[PDB]
Formats: sequence, C-alpha cells, structure tokens
Amino acid sequence: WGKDHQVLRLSMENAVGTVCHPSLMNIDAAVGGVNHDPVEAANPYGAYV
Amino acid sequence: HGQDAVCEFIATPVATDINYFRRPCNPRGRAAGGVYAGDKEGDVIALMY
Repeated sequence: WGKDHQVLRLSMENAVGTVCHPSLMNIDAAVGGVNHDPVEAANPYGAYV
Repeated sequence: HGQDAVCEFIATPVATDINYFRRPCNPRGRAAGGVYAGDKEGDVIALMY
C-alpha cells in the first residue's frame, strides 16, 4: 500500500534497471581476492579438461 | 425525485485495471490539475500532455 488507501505493484520487470548492468560480468577482484592462501590438491576429476 | 443528473461517456480499453479506480482517480487518466506542476510556466501543457 502506498501513502494512501492505494495499491502498488512491484514486478520482476521492475528488476530491469539493476540486473542488466554490465557489472554482472565483473568478477576481476573476486578471483584475485580468493586466490591467496591457496587450496590443496582437490583430485581434479571434473576440474580439468 | 428532483433535478436530473446527466451521464456522459468516454471509451476505454477493457484492461485498464480497476485498481486505478476504487480511489479518487481522475477521468482523463492523468493528474491534470494546475496545482501539481513544478512552477515552470510552460509546465502545464507538459503536465497534461
């Protein structure tokens, strides 16, 4: 309800201006910040071509 | 019963949802008053159209 006896609606077409920016594909700092303090051999069956 | 009221008509599409009604809403689908504008003095043709 708005600031009355009034209804309002929030869709997921509402979400157009947030999920569609070209920052969803911006993971540069993520791989770098997790990279230090390494992980041991995780017997890479599905993690290797 | 007294004096008569007069009923007049404006065509509408069938899916102009009823939630816009049940409310003090306006006929011409737009906030049409000269009070609501932002004091630009060319504003209320753009506030109406």
